[PDB]
Amino acid sequence: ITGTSTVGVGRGVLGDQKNINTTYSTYYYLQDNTRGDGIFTYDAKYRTTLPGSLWADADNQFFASYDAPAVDAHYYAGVTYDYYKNVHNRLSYDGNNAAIRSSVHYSQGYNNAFWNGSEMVYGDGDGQTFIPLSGGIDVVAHELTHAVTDYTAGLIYQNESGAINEAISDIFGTLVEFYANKNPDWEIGEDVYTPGISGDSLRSMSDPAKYGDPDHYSKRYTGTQDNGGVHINSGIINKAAYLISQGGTHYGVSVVGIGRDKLGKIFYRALTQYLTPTSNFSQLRAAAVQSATDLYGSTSQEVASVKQAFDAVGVK
Ligand SMILES: [Ca+2]
Ligand SMILES: [Ca+2]
Ligand SMILES: [Ca+2]
Ligand SMILES: [Cl-]
Ligand SMILES: [Cl-]
Ligand SMILES: [Cl-]
Ligand SMILES: [Cl-]
Ligand SMILES: [Cl-]
Ligand SMILES: [Cl-]
Ligand SMILES: [Cl-]
Ligand SMILES: [Cl-]
Ligand SMILES: [Zn+2]
Repeated sequence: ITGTSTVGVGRGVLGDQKNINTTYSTYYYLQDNTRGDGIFTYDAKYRTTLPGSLWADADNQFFASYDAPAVDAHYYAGVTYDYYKNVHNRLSYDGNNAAIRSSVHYSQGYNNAFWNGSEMVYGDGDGQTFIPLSGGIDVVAHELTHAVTDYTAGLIYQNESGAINEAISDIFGTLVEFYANKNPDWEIGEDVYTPGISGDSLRSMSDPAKYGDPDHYSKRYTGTQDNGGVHINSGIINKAAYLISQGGTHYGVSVVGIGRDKLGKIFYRALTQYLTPTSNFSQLRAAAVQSATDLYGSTSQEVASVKQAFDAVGVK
């Protein structure tokens, strides 16, 4: 909507207060004009029609329970936009400042979130498995990263290419979480998963096998569930990424960590310059070796650690 740029205040799903960029024209809208062509957050109103209504508010204060998921979808989209722009000089998902749209209150008791090819969509959870899924900066960033992958590598959502697609989303979800720096970790979805159980999460990057995901190529899933296991076999790549950043010895193979920034640079470069729609894990390893060679040189520690991390997870 055409209007003037304002600044509202609200509370997110985890009860924290934050400022949101809004747009005023009779009502105050969840339209952030300060980032690219805009960040727009919508109310799906417990239905499944998308995007639903551009979120409107009478007074620019967003402290109602109903408001909280919209607040976090809006705010965390902004944080993720800032990560891509400040850290990787990428302007929105398409690199040309595309508008970023999100819908909250999607369906009733919907325990999930997704990128639908055009926008982010967030369930409220049923209240036991999940609370509103936009509550998780790692979740928001995971979903927006699917948009980045769409416009870049274009990794097909099935089998190895699909597990790469997933891992990139978990990788950058986590690196966004670290960038925002509120109790960040190498787990996925902890802020919104199982409110009655502490310390669990949906997936683990540091130890995928904690939730039954493989941490070695030998353990890859080859059935048909989950599009050939895209959220399962992502464990192999997430563990490689974790190793590259943090270091560690995994089935006897020792990896010297090179830190998060370098992880991010290497996988961003691979994503945007070397991966293709049909890339497999072996192709990821080479892309990641080339990206590191490009950035740090053939004989660098960074290249050596990329290779160690892929050896450790059984990917040659
Ligand atoms: Ca209000
Ligand atoms: Ca996390
Ligand atoms: Ca929990
Ligand atoms: Cl919050
Ligand atoms: Cl997903
Ligand atoms: Cl934050
Ligand atoms: Cl398990
Ligand atoms: Cl399934
Ligand atoms: Cl650390
Ligand atoms: Cl770092
Ligand atoms: Cl190699
Ligand atoms: Zn995903």
